[PDB]
Amino acid sequence: DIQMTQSPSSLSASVGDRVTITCRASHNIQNFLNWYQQKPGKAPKLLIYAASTLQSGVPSRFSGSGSRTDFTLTISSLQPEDFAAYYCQQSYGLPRTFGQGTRLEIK
Amino acid sequence: DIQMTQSPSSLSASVGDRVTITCRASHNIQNFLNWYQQKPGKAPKLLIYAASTLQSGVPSRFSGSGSRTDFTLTISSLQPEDFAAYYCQQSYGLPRTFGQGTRLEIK
Amino acid sequence: EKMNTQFTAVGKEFNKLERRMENLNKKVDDGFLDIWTYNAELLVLLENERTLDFH
Amino acid sequence: EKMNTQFTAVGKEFNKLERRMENLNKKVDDGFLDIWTYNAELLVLLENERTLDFH
Amino acid sequence: QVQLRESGPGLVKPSQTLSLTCTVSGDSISNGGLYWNWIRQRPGRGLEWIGYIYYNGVTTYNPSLRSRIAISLETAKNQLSLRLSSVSAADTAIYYCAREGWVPDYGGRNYYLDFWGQGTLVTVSS
Amino acid sequence: QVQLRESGPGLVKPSQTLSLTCTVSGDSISNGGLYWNWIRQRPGRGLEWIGYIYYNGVTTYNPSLRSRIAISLETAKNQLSLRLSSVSAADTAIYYCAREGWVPDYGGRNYYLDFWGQGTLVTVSS
Amino acid sequence: TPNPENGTCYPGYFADYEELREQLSSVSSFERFEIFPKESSWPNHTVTGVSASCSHNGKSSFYRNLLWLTGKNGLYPNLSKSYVNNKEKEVLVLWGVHHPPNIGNQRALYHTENAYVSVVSSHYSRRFTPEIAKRPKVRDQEGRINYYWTLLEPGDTIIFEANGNLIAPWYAFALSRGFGSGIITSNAPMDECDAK
Amino acid sequence: HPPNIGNQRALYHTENAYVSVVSSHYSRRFTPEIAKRPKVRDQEGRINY
Ligand SMILES: *[C@@H]1O[C@H](CO)[C@@H](O[C@@H]2O[C@H](CO)[C@@H](O)[C@H](O)[C@H]2NC(C)=O)[C@H](O)[C@H]1NC(C)=O
Ligand SMILES: *[C@@H]1O[C@H](CO)[C@@H](O)[C@H](O)[C@H]1NC(C)=O
Ligand SMILES: *[C@@H]1O[C@H](CO)[C@@H](O)[C@H](O)[C@H]1NC(C)=O
Repeated sequence: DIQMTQSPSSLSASVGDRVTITCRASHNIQNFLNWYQQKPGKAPKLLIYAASTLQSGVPSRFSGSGSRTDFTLTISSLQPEDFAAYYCQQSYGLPRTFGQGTRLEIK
Repeated sequence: DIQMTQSPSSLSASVGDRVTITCRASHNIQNFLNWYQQKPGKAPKLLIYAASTLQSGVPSRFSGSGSRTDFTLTISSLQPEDFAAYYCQQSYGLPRTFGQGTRLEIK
Repeated sequence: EKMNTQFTAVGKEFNKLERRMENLNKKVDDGFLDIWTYNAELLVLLENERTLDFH
Repeated sequence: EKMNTQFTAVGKEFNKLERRMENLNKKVDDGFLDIWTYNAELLVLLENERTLDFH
Repeated sequence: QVQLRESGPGLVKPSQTLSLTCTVSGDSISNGGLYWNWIRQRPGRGLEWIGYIYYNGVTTYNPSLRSRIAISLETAKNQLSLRLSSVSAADTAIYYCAREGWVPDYGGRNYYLDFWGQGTLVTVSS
Repeated sequence: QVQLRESGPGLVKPSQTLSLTCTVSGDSISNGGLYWNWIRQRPGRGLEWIGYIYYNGVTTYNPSLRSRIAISLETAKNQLSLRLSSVSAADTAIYYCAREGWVPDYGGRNYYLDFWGQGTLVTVSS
Repeated sequence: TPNPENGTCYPGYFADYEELREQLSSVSSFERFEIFPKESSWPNHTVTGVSASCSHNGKSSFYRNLLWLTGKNGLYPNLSKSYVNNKEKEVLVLWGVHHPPNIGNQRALYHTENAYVSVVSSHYSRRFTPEIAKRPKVRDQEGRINYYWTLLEPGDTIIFEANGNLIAPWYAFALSRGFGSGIITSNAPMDECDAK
Repeated sequence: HPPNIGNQRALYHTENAYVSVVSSHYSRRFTPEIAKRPKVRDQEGRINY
C-alpha cells in the first residue's frame, strides 16, 4: 500500500493569512492526487482533482501542485469558512489511501 | 566570456581558388555564429547569418557550416573584390565576442 | 484508415540516478500523445463542418 | 482552445561521454517544435481561406 | 443533479453482519461506466477506503478487510450495498458511498471521488 | 531603407568623457523590439563589443568596461548614445552603432548585426 | 550564467553532476544544516586543512560545506560517524576523497599508505581507494579531490568510515521539493518587475 | 559482503577473497567490501546480484 503522509497534523492561521499544507507519497503516484475538505459532521468535499486542478464550485482561493511524491495544497486569503480537516488522497493504486489529515484552525 | 579563435590569422590565395577560414569556440554556441566581411575603411558587412545561411545581397560564392564549437567560412572561386578581413562572431552569450579576424590577401 | 493500429507498448523502469532518462522518456510519450490528440480532434471538426455543407 | 498551455520546461546538461543522449534529447525537442510550427501555420492558412469564403 | 443516500440500522450487535444500502439518483449505475466506492471514518480518525464495485459487478476490496467485506450492486434499483461479517467495536464508523469520476490524462484515466453522499453512523454495541 | 549614422567630436582629451550619438532612420527605435549595439575597433585590432540597449531602456555592457560605459536612448529623435568616462589613449578607435536583428530558431531567437553604420573615428590626445 | 567561473576550486571529478543538477531543478527551497559539526565531531583529527586553490580574499580556504580531515599529533585514528535523517525531508549529503600527487604527501597527511573511505546507507554502498598520481596542474594542484553525493530518505542512516583521505560532510541540505520551478541559463538583467 | 572481518574469516577462511566471472565477451572481478551497514531485514551485510 502507498502511504500518504501529511504535514503538519494541525495548523492555525488568522483570516487573510496563507496556509500551506503538504503531503508526501511513499511511492511515485504521478498526477494521481486529490484533495478533500471535511467540515465537521459532513462527508468530504472535493477541492482539487488533478494535482493542479479545481473542481467546479471550489473557490479560487484554493490551489495546489506537485510532482511524483511531493504535493502541496495552498489556501490564499484564508476565510472563517475554510475551517476544516483536509485530506490527501492517492488514486494511483487500487488500495486507495488517504493521509491522516490536517486540521486547519482559524486564529 | 566565450572565446572565438580564428585560423589562419592570414591567408593568401589566387583568383579562382578556394579559401577555407575556420573558427573554434571555447564553448558550445550551437547555431549562434555570424560571419562578417570588413573592407579597409568600412564597417563590417554581414555575410553569414545562421551558421549556414546567407544574408540577402551576399554573393553565392560564400557559404559556411558548423556544429557546436567548430565552424567554417568558405569562399568558392575567390574574386579580387573578396579582399577583406573576415570575422567570426558569436551571439549565444551576452558579452558578445569576435575572433581576432583573418586577413585574406589575393595572390 | 489514416490512423494506424496501436501495438504493444509498455513503460520502463529507471534508477535513482537515471532521472534524466526518465524525464526524456516521459517527455516523448506526452509529446506524441498531445500531437495525436490534436490531430484526431481537428480532423473530426474539419470533416463535420464539410459534411453538413455537403448535405 | 485546441492548443494547450506550455508548462515549465528547461534544458539538461550532459557529460562528454553522453553525447548520444544529448543528441537524442535535442532531436526530440527539434522534432516536436517542427511539428507544432507546422500545425499552427497550417491551421491558420486553412481557416483564413474559409473565413473569406464564408463572408 | 447526482445524489447519493446511505441507509441502514445505525446499530449492530457484536458478531452480527452489518448491511448498508446506498441509493443512487440523478445518475445511472447501468450506463455511466464508473466505479462505485464505499469508505468509512472511525471517530477521531481519518478516512479509510473499504472497496469498490464496477458496472460489470467486478469487485475489489481493501486487503486488510477482504475476508469480511462483501460488496454488491443491483442495477434495477440503482442500489449499491455493503456487508461486513463478524462486526466488532472497531467497526464503529460513519460509512459513506461515493461515485468515482474521471478525466483522461497522461498515464490513463485520472480518477477522483466527487459525489460522496451524506454518511450513516453505525455503532457496534450490546 | 534602414540607415545608421554616427557622429561626435572625433577628438577628446585625456580624462574627459567621450560622447557619441547615432541617429537611426528608415526604422523606429520605439516599434521594432530590437537591440541597439555599440562596438569599437582599435587601430590594428579586431572588433570589440561595447554594449547594447533595448527598447525598454534595458542596458547591458561589456563587463571589462561596465564601470565607465553609459548607454542611453531617446525614442523621440530615433537616437542612441554612448558615453565613456575617464577616456585614455587606449580608447582610440572607430566607434560604430549597429542594429541587431533576428530570425526565430531552434533554441530561441538567433541574433545578428545587419545594419552597421559608417563608423566615427575618435582620437584621444593633447 | 552561461559561463560560470566559481565551481570546483579544488580540482577533481564531480560524480553524477548532471543528475544532481536535474534533481535540484525541482527543489524550491532547502535548509542548510550542520550534519557533522567540526567543533565536536572530530577531537582526534585536524579540521583546519585549507588550499591556496580555494583562496578567498587572499587567504587559503576550503569549501564551506566540507572539512578536510588530516592527522593530529602524528596519528590518523579510524573514523566512524553516522547520521539519522530525522528531518522528514530528503537530505543531500556531500563529501569527497583526496588523491595526493605523491606518496610523500599521502604519508604526511594521513600517516598511512593504504587509506580507504567507506560510505554506506540502506541502499547505498561505495568504497573508495585514493589513487596517487602526479597529474597536470589545474589551479596549481598536482593532486585531486573527487566529489560524491547521495540523498537520504527520511528515516534512513548514512555511515562514514575511513582511515585517511576523507573530506567529511559538514553541512547538508534538507530538500523541499516544489513544482514548476527549474534552472534558466541567462545573462538578462535582474529587476523588481513581476510576471506570470 | 560481510558486516565484519570475523564473519569473513568464519565463512570463507580468507581475508582476501575474490570472485571472477568470464565469458567470451564478459569479464568481471569482484572484491568483497567489508563494512558494517545499517540493518535492512536485520542484516548488517549485503549480497549483490
Ligand atoms: C572565483 O572566480 C574567479 C574568476 O572570476 C577566480 O579568479 C581567477 O583565478 C585565476 C587563478 O586560478 C587567475 O589566473 C585569474 O586571473 C583570476 N581572475 C580574476 C578576474 O581575478 C577565482 O580564483 C575563483 N575562486 C575560487 C575559490 O574558485
Ligand atoms: C579520541 O581519542 C581518545 C583518547 O585520547 C579516545 O578515548 C576516543 O575514543 C577517540 N575517538 C573519538 C573522540 O571519537
Ligand atoms: C583501523 O582499522 C584497521 C583495519 O581494520 C585495524 O588494523 C586498526 O587496528 C584500526 N585502528 C585503530 C586506530 O585502532
